[PDB]
Amino acid sequence: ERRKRAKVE
Amino acid sequence: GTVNWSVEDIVKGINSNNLESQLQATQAARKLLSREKQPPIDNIIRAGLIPKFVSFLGKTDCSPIQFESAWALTNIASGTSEQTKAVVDGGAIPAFISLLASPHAHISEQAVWALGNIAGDGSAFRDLVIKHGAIDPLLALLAVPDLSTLACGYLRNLTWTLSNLCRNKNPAPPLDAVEQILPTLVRLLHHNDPEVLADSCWAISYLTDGPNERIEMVVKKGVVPQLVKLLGATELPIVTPALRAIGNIVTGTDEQTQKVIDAGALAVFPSLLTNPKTNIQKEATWTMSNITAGRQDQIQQVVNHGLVPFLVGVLSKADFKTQKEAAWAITNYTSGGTVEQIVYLVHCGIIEPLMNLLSAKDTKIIQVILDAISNIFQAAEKLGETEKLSIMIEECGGLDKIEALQRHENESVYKASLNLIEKYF
Repeated sequence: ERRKRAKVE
Repeated sequence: GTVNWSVEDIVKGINSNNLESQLQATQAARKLLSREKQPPIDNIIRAGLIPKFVSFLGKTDCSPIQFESAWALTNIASGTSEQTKAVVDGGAIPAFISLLASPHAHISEQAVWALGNIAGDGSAFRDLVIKHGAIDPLLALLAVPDLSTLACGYLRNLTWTLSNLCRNKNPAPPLDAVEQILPTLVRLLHHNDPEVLADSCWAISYLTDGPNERIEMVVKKGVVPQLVKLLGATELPIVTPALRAIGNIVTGTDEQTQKVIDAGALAVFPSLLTNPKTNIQKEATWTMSNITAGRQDQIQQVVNHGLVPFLVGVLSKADFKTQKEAAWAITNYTSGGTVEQIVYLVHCGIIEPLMNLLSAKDTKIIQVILDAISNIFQAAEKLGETEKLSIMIEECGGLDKIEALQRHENESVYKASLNLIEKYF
């Protein structure tokens, strides 16, 4: 699982 | 438009004394941070914008600037530890926790997401999020009769953030925080969305990655049957964490291991030990190695489920890391098994694949293998068959490999090598 996630477009 | 602003222009708008100018500039910053590869996170930080964004989180009368600032800060917090630290240092944790109660679901969701990135940095920020009181309002968002009434993306972000509050060690999360979260985790673990199930399994895998008291609080909640079902899933993203969790659990006590067996886990291992994904094979064999280290009745259940031929198979052909776990599974089996269980091992064909692995340039597998051969000879002695076994080993090129190891740069290798060659050959 990802430790951090950007909200991208 | 709000597309392709310079940082200088964003600064000019955010420093205006005009909330609507500030909103447009915050949106332009959000779009830099979300629509570019190589987003200019450090430039935004160096401009001093984080404290402004954090204060916008509090603008209850302008929900759009709350949302845009929350998204900009989410993506800053998604970067390096230094970038996440700048968000924390601006006061963002309590401001986001206050936004969990927003009547606008998209704003509450963005706050959930941002707190997940902060907690995901590591144990210190995780525990700091917990100390600011994040768990109660997070769990309150999932306190509905049926999870299916929540938006799917919303539930996925909530599950993911909760999994980061279960994640990391040195130290592990506070015991009281785990007990508070577990009932909700068990509920998410029965939900019919594959991404929620995957992140729920990851969280359980983190919580069982520790000493036996940690494993016990998870097992006591009755999740092992559901983990075993998810072990059977077709989705690799679900099987991988379910298997990690089961593997952790069987590092506990023999009674904790027995719960995995009673739930039916061993019936899934023919497929796991032949799985086309190398990492599944490796973690399944690691799991087997901690089951054959148990009691003789637990070894017997490995035998009854037909798994010894599957261990022979992976010892014969697999990725080397998997073959090493299989060697460990065999040494544990031979150290704890009855004579009849050890005889059965040899009748299944263990000797030849074991001997061929003494050609490995890896010192540790050599010792493990030599220790298993020793244990197998000790079983033959009790039967007076050390001779038939010596022949088997010589007949497949084993003696030659054992001989070569008498000249080995390692201490315990050539000592154990020599002892076998003399006492039996």
